[PDB]
Amino acid sequence: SYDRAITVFSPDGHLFQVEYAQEAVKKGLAAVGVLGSDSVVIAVEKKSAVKLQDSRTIRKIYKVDANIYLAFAGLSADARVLINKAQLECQRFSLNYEDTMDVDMLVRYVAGVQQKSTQSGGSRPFGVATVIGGFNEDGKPHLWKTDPSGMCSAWRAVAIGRHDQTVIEYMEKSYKDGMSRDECVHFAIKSLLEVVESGSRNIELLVLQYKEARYLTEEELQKFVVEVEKEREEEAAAK
Amino acid sequence: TTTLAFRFNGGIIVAVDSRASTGQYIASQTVMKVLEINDYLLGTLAGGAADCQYWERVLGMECRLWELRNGSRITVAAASKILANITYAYRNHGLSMGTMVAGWDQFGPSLYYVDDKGSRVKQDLFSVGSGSIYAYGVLDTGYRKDLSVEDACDLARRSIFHATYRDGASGGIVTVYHVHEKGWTKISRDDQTKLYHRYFPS
Amino acid sequence: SIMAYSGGSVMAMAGKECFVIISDNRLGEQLKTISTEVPKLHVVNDSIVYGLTGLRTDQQTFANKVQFRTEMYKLREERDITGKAFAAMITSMLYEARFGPWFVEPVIGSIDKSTGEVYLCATDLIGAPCEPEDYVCAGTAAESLHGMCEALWRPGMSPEELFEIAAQAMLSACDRDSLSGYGAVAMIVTKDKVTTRLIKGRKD
Amino acid sequence: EYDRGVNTFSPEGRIFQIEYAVEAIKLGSTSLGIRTPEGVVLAAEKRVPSTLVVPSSMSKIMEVDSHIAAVMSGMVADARILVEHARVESQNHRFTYNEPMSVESCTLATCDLSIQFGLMSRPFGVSLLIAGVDEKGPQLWQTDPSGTHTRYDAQAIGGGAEAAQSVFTERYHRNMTLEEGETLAVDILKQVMEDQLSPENIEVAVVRADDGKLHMYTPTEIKAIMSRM
Amino acid sequence: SGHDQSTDVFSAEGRVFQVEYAGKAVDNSSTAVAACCKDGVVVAVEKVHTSRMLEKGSNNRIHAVDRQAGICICGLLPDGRAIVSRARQEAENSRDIFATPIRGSVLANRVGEFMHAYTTHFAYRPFGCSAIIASYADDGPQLFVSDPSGTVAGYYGVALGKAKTVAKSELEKLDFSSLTCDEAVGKLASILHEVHDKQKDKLYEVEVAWVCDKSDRKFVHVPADMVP
Amino acid sequence: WSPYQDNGGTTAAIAGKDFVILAGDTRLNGDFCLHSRHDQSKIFQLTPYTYMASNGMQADRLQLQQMLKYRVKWYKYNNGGKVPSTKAIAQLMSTMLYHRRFFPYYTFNMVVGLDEEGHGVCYSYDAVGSTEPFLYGTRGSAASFVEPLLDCLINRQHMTSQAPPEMTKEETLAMLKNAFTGAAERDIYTGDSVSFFIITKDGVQQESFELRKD
Amino acid sequence: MAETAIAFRCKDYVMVAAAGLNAFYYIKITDAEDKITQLDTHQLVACTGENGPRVNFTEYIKCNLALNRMRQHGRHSSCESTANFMRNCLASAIRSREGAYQVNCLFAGYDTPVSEDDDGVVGPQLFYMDYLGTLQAVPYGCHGYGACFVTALLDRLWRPDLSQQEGLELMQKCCDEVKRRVIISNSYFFVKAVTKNGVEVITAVH
Amino acid sequence: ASGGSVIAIKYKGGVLMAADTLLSYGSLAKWPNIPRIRLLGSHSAVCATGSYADFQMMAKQVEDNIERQKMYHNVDELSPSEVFSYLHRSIYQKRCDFDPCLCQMVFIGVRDGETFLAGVDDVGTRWEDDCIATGYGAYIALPLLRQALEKNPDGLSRGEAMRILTDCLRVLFYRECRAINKFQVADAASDGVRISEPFDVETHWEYEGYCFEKTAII
Amino acid sequence: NEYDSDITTWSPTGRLFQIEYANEAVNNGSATVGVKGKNFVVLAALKRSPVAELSSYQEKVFEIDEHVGMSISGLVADGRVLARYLRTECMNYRYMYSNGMPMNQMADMIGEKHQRHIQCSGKRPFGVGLLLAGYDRQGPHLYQTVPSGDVYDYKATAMGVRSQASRTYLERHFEHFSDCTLDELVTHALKALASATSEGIELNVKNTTIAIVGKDTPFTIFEEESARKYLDGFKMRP
Ligand SMILES: O=C(Nc1ccc(F)c(-c2ccn3c(N4CCOCC4)cnc3n2)c1)N1CCCC1
Repeated sequence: SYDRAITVFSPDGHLFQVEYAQEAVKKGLAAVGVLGSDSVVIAVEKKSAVKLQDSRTIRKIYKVDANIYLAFAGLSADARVLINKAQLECQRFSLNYEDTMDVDMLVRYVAGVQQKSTQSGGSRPFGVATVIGGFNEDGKPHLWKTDPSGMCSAWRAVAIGRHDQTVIEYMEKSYKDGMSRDECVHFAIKSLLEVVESGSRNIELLVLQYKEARYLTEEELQKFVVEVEKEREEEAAAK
Repeated sequence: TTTLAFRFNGGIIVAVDSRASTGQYIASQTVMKVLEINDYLLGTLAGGAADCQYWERVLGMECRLWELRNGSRITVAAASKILANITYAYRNHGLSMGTMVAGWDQFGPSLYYVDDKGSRVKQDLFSVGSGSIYAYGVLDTGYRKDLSVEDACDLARRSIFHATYRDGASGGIVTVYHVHEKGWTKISRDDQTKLYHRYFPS
Repeated sequence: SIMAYSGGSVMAMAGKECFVIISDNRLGEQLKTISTEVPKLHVVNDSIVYGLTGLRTDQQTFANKVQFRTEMYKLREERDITGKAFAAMITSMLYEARFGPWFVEPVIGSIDKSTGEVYLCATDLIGAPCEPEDYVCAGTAAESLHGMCEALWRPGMSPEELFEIAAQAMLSACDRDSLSGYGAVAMIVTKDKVTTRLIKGRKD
Repeated sequence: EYDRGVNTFSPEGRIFQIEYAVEAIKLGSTSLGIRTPEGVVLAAEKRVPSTLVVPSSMSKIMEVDSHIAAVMSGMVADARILVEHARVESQNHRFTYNEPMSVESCTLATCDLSIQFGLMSRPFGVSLLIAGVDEKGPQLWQTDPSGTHTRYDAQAIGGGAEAAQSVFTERYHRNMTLEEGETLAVDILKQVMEDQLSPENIEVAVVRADDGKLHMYTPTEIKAIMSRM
Repeated sequence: SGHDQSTDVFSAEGRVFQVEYAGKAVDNSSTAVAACCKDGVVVAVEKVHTSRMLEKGSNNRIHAVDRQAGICICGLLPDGRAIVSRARQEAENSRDIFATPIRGSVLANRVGEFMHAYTTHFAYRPFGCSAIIASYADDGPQLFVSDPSGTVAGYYGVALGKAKTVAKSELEKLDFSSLTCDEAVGKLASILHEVHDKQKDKLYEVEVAWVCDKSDRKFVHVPADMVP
Repeated sequence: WSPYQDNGGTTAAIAGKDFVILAGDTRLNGDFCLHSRHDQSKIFQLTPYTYMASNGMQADRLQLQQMLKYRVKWYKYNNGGKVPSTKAIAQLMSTMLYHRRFFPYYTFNMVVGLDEEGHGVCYSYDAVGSTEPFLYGTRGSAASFVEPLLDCLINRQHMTSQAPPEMTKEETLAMLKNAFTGAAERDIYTGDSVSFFIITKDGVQQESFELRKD
Repeated sequence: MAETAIAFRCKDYVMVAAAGLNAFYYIKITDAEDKITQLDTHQLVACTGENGPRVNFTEYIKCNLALNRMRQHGRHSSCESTANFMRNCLASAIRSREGAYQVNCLFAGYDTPVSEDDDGVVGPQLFYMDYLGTLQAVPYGCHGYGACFVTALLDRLWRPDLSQQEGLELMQKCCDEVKRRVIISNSYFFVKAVTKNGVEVITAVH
Repeated sequence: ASGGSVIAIKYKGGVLMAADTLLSYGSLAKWPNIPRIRLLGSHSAVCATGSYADFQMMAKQVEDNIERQKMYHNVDELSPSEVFSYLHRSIYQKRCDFDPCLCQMVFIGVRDGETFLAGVDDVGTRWEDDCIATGYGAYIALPLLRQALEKNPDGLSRGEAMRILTDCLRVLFYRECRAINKFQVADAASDGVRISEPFDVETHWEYEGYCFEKTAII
Repeated sequence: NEYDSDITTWSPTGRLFQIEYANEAVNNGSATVGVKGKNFVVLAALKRSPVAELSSYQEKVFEIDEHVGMSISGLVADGRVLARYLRTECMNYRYMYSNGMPMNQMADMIGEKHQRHIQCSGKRPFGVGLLLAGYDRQGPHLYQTVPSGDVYDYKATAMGVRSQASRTYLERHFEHFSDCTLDELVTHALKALASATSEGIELNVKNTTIAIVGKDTPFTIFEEESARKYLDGFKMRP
């Protein structure tokens, strides 16, 4: 088979093919993760309500296993392949060890797969950053980010995709450790609103609690977005 | 071989004899038949001493690699599965190995029997080996959940003793362990002829 | 015998511009009867009906494999497969497994929609086609069916006549077989129409 | 570019991809080792991208076995592959020889994976300091992207490796106490690392000669080191 | 620029520049000389020693392929040794499979086919040596030269290397119908001593081998007494 | 045609506090005849401190010996000159025997040597590597004679008498000379000579000793 | 064969019983091992063989079903679909190096409408499956030594229209008839039922 | 096609090996003119009891290995010990492949003083000794050869070693069924191995107890 | 230069540049020296000299079998790859023949193995030089292997940085090495090696390995206590 070296070091020590996979992720739609006391919230931006896209609800936050959900940023196609890989690995893990696989275990697996793509001859990297939330069987909440290099870190709150660094610099100013299900959701939307269009319709967000994954209805959501956009008017008046 | 484990309110007792016998000739009277997989997990070896020793040592390696990778001790469920997956892979390679994985994980004490055919049974009480048929008679009659640790070791030790007295393939030293939240402790190591003169003084 | 395990017999029969294919309804494991409502006939298209005898697993696996091949054909070729091609295809599939065969003995009835000429093909488990003018049969009651079908069958029979002698054959042959019965489903294929009939038989 | 193949020498006799994987390490976070007779100290700037990162998660020091710890510098994702291999080899050694793998043998096994690139497109952009305790005593080894392994008494890899070698030349002697080694390890990281040194900002580990066991220092325990300096 | 980077590519003129360039490696190499007589065949090669401190028999350019056959390598010695190793593999297939000493003409064509293989494919480069195959199997005394291209030719006499031109002038003075292997050892060595640059390559010896009636049709180095 | 042949002979070891005496008879018997009286293949040095004794089939003993010699050589290279402990070689022997459990070496091995603390030790094996450290051991045709005698004279478990002091190197050697003399008399496949190896911290001191030649 | 599994299907539930017995030669390891594995919310399989194959098979089905839900954005597959998936898995195995899975299944399920557009089977489904991969829809069916006893008893007493209560009574008669007549001690039966509402564990009957 | 017995004995300054010149095909004595002893390079000879075909293949494999190594690399020829080591490993590899070399070789050699004599079985059993035999040589000849070595413990002369070989061949002729009275003796001394022109041994058949009248059943 | 990128590209002047470049790896490696006498071969290698009170160790000398060992210069990774190969091949040989691989045969094996790497596109030349030193029936052998696949049977030689100074010293004395004792050989090996040292640094146990092989002496590497017998009482005088 074709095993030419695609990901290779350049004079300055850079892996250009991984830097470019990260350029693909910066272009990708913003996703956001917020860890609370008893909740993980993952909020993603959608490309925006085109009249033609099927009214039937498609979720941009993918379910890897009962416990584990992931948003991604970058190439939709590549991400689908990682998620199908993750989905298989969680089930390969339940087969080989009765236990459900912990979030941190899966994240390392997904990050390993992303690393292999930066060192496999014949393949470009996955052009995908990932935000993986969930609860271990014990009850502890986990929020992780995986970048195309295959390096993964756990966060208290995180952003991927367009203006990730603007959202993270914004988040670390305002983020508080112990947060209620409602405060997390509030914070996640407030954080996404830093970069996403003023619109409420683009944001779609999932609230993980131990054994309870629920997506906010666009009715439930527009209450929070009104409450947040009136608070972003309060912060515009202050400055 | 005789080898029994049981769950009770104080945790898990594991008790074993010490004899390796090729049916007729006693190879050894000093075989350690409880492998100490990690600090919180015990295997028992019955059947093919090689097969059990080898595959419990592999299990111990997978359990340690698990602890390095995931930075948390493996569960008994997962450890018993790892071994049940091996014995199932080798199910028609004529392995001879009846095993019990007993431990204390996040989810309290767990005891599993694991066969050479990939069986993996989770119950509160087992005995395994040629002398099980003997151990079970004593063990089932004296077994309650509410036993003290003292009385649970007594029951176990007597149950192994009664197998060593009657099974030709079973004998030597009656070793007893206790698995509790803090790990396992080797309770006692008593020769089964000394136990005869303890239990039947006349 | 692995072939006699599941039980069931199938028979097909050529008339004038028509054929009758008829299976019993029993599914067994040796002598224990699991179901009395398991006909062994499969409809490829208007013009072709086949039965599978033999080990029920392989009837079901082989029937699936055939349903894959006949649906793929229909898409690629943009036409219904013909009896001859269908039978050739089936010998190819059975002989693909010469060393490790499917325990099935297919009975294929077909009719050319234009010409009205009937094609029967029984096959052994490794694909050897048997393509007679009169009738074919397979399964546990096959020795007893050959006797009935030899006796009752004439050349140029109308569909209705043909049905009667095929039903009487299948039932009489199944009454002398432990492993086949609980009546029969027959299928009378003509150019014009396809009749299907559940036939009252013993409960034995 | 792709004009030069991966397996190509330069006119001065260096394989290019290796010479460029080494330039990738000088970008990476500073790590260092101090072999003392009392034990061996690994320390590591964490270089957390944000305050929001759970600093425990992006661990620069990794347990290879009870008695061997690796600290990485350069591409972290790559190091995880190398340390995964060290762990498998360490445990295969225990399995096969019923004894802890020697630190050198564990370094050699980690460097066995680093030669096989053409299977792997490129070298690992990681340098590893592997510190442990075996019969030979406490030992500190460095792996390179080349597959070379070099025993050191003290070594720093990553960003301020060059500035830290200068401090070792001046300060390191062979009869250090583990306590002085820890003090030195952190004294260097303070001078070298870009951010202001905190108990959470750096990772410290020691394998002590006496028990032969690895201890990862908690932030509490690293504050105790900063307190005596 | 791209016409000559690999041996898988013909130029517009219809030639394979990488094979021409491999040939340049032989023409810049130490001079080898050989003679096919009635008695047998003789190979003499000049070995240019880089250092005064080499052992006698270091960088032997002449290797027994079989009892009856030997390859002298003019060119890159290491490349040459890959051919010798193959020539051997062929010589031992002839004995293993067909129970016969490989014929010279066969061995030569087998060496040429091998060297040619490496001129056809982008992944490989042509060999940097001309093999001189001397044999005395059942087809009589045979001298062949496989060049980097894989082109085999039989010779009465043959010079390769940087003194190819001048060494050939001296081989043309010999009568090949008349001369014996015992004369040739003398004249071939004498030729190599004559054509050698004394100021450029100070340290050198003349490795001679033969396979003749004298040596029992066995391919051996000639003793040191005959060599001058 | 069986790939297996039992070439007879007995090995025995006895550990003391500072040494092991390892012994193995020298007769190599074939099918109904005897091939050699001077076969030394039974005992094989792996390291200065560690020896393997090996019974059953000679050809497999000879392979296994070389397979271990090369695993031990690799260990020296990978572990910077350091020779593996007796304990390491004992686990290696368990592991190597088990890796062949689907066409096993017909070879009843002991690994014998000094441990970490200088104390002698004998690992006896089955066909497929089950072992334990013990202070004596016997494998081979006369193992069933010698093992009960060693149990009796070392462990003394059915004796009311006070246990004799310790058993020196010369007493331990004498006990084995006696045990082999008995085995040679009664086992038809043990005989000719016994090679004794007396492994100590200092070095291996080896002496032959004659048995019934018949 | 030692471990008898019984199932029957009525208007608005499938009832499944399976013997608790796990055995080693002649030694009851336990009288209370649950052979009835829930595959989905409305799907379960009384699987009877040795523990090794029974678990490795059922877990493989359960994990592939769960994987197929993860990839199909939480779409619950029909019972025909998983019955066929299971039989293809059993049938594949009888021509594999591994050998057959020596497990006999009664695969019970309740098909609910999975959307507004679902035109498919509503209600309870029961599938007899041999170890070989023989799949057959049945109103009731049994594996084990007790199979033929209970199959006859059900032929006699089973109606398609029994209450959940008349079903408990009937399942008790079936279990009782295995205990009365089979020499292998099947002293405890796990009984489960699949309704519109999902799997419920029946404790009354054992 | 099967070789019969081979017998070999060390003497002062070499090794004699002897073998009938007969390949049998079961009971049938097919070929009585087969040179069963083969020279291996300059120092060593080998002879096999059992499949001639397996011997022919092994002897070929070995003799190539020896000549190749010597001719390719300017190294000293393999010693007897080393050639025998190669033969042993080769035969054992074949029994590990369940494709055995179904013959018992006897192997002699002499490099300098160093005098090598050894046997190797189908299964890779190997043994050096002062006398080796394979086939019925092991059961018949060995006892006698061993007795001749026990009686002359200093070592046999060539004459004494030849006298005892000849007496063993005589008995093999009487008692091995698949034998002929035509032998060859390899003699490995310093110079190298010579193989004798084939010879017969005088045979006594005229004991008074072998007469028709005594041996009669009735 | 459009011809220096791939191993498979001949220049128009008939040079293989990727081989000439792999040779530069050897010439920038740390100096090792080999001298052979009647019965012995002595490898002497410069290690890296401790900076202040701070030591480095890097395995540059390798035992390969009882009767052979190596001193490498250049890419130490590639030295390890050859070390493993030669060890594996020497074991195989000794397994088969119960005797050490003859040195002429081993020299041919490394040559061959180097050559496999100088012709295929996928592979690259070894960036390491070896000094094989061995003892067999034919006596002591000292080979210098080189990336090009050439193998030089040497009376004495040096390899690595400033080794032209070592080879100059050896050229004055090498004719007298067959007459020398083991202790005179080692003096010569060290005196040669010490010509290769930079500016003012002297040989001593902490910055010099010595390895010996010969008649009845298996290949031994002397470091620290063992080397001091030759190196404590060694000074270099003009
Ligand atoms: O006993 C087992 N289980 C189990 C599973 C696999 C086994 F290989 C063996 C077994 C096998 C040979 N055993 C011996 N042998 C007998 C024959 O005489 C020599 C010595 C001695 N002990 C033995 N135990 C036991 N169980 C009893 C009920 C629960 C499971």
